[PDB]
Amino acid sequence: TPVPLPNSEQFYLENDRGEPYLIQVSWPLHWEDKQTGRGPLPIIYIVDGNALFLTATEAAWRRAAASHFAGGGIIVAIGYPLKGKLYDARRRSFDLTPPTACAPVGYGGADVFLDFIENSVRPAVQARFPQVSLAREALYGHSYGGLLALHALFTRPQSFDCYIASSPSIWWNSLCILHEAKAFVETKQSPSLMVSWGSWEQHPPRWADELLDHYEARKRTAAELRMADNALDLCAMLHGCSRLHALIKTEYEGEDHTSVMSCSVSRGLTMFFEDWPFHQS
Amino acid sequence: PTPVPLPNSEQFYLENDRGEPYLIQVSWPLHWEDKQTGRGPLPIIYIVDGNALFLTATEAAWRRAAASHFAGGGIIVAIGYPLKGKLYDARRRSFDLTPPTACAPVGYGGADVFLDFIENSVRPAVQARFPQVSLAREALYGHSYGGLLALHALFTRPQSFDCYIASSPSIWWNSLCILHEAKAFVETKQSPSLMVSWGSWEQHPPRWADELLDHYEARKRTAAELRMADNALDLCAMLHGCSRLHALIKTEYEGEDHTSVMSCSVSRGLTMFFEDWPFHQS
Repeated sequence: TPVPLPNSEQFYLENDRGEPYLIQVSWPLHWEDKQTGRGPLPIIYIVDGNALFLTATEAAWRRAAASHFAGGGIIVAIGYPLKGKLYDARRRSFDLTPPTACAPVGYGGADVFLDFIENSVRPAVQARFPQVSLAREALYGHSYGGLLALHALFTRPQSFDCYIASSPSIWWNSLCILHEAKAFVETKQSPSLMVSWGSWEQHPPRWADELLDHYEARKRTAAELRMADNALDLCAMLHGCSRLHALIKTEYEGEDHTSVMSCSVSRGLTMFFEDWPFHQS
Repeated sequence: PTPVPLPNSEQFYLENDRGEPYLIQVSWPLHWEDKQTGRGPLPIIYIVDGNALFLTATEAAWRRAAASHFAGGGIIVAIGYPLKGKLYDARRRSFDLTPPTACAPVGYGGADVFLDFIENSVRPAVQARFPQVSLAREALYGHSYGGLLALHALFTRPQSFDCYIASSPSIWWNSLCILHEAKAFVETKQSPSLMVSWGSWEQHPPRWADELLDHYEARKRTAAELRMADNALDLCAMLHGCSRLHALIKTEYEGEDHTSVMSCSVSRGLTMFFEDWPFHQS
């Protein structure tokens, strides 16, 4: 017998270009149905939805037993029609990267995707919960998704209340995203930003029985991606900025680029659902 | 809109030697066409309070497919209860996860019944669903009372599993009665491994925004009584250097509370068991 998923649903939406998206939604587990939810609730939108929906859903459900639980929120995972894999490399390359003059073909569709989230996904989800009003909205993404979250903050800060950038791919075009950050701070209720990374991303330890050639290759890749220091450079630029209410930065000790996803999505939704508004930075 | 399916997974029901029902949820690597793709040795992790952790363990295992240290993954087995609208069965787990003692209240002390169920019913049942798969090694994961179960299994039946993963173990329970078993374990004469973890906010919780001082002091008092970090550190100290334990990995997760640490500990537990085995001698 297959495993049923309670208090959740999925449906397909097409963007204005006719490209399909899998929208997966879940809500607090104790609810008899969607209509039992009344009043203001927070909502989190998670890009690369197929990779993270289940963990976000279940982590949110685990909060019901926690002392600091406030009522929870709605999880929305924005993904792709997939079988046997968690990512759509072609689709996400366009959807999650900002437009640049030097970007290769199939990149630079972040604003098209952000428009799709605001104009199609958000109303579609709102229509599933007519009694519920949206108290606040968070955008979560990891890697290229984290780059998207930062791009959204710097170019359309009013779009979401909270931006959660897990291990953001600042390396993809550091000149681009850091120029956008510089333009953001130098320009005249502010949103909040959570930035995180794993401590093994830039400084990976050697595995047991790992050959030296293989390890030096991993170390060189890690140095080029520069995950921790690019994130710290960005957070330094944003320090003392009036256009940001709070900036929370977190290095997860002992986590790599993949493993940190469990930590960051769980803490991201938990803090957004239970610790809002954040303390002023 | 439709219900959300879970691919490369299944569930079935088994009952213990007392006729009590259990929900067994199983998942396998996402790229597999189905269960028959797997051949040769695979690691397997058994997760108690299965309803609360199956999806996170499943998806975290699937996320490893993109990681550099991926080595084919393994099988996730969540051992839970027939439940609707909640993740825990407080009454059932109170019996199943606590060890027998003379002064334990009614409804506690059924850990050995449950461990027998896992070894004699769950393990063969899972082995039957993957006939071509050899079980290379087996881990037992549990959180809170589940962590107490994992420690009890190590101390009284160390041969049962290769790895024991005790997430925020309730060592405090019944006047620290697990410490008698730990003492008996070290003093008597391939050794298994132990992973112990806890969140840094468990014993030392920070104050919430808009929380009254009286409410916060009550939380600090409860935290001081449970003594999560120091009881775990006290236990690890007596176990370190023991000949009957191959490795002892201890982890304090900074900024995690008793609930939030579950995401971290289950994810790291399965990942290390699947990818970093054998552990270094500790």
